[PDB]
Amino acid sequence: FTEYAGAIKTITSALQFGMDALERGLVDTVLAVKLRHAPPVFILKTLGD
Amino acid sequence: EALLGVYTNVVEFVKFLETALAAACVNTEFKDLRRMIDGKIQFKISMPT
Repeated sequence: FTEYAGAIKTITSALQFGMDALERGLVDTVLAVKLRHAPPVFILKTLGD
Repeated sequence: EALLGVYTNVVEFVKFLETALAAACVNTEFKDLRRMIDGKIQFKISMPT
């Protein structure tokens, strides 16, 4: 039983690994869209006036 | 003629739990440590992606 129930703890923690590394994919790809649309200060300041 | 002398005491010092150095270490009283050969700590670090 302690071999079974220690093997279901491995396969959950390998699969909590899958989803909780895919919530990092949101935060990365949302930030990557923002950095593609972020021109710097020195270009955009004189266009702001 | 019985002679008496003057002895000055040993200057006592603040014990180890009453100094502020023990804020940096965690103190346990292991009674029989002369029987210990080794002592180990095992970490298991799971790393996300």
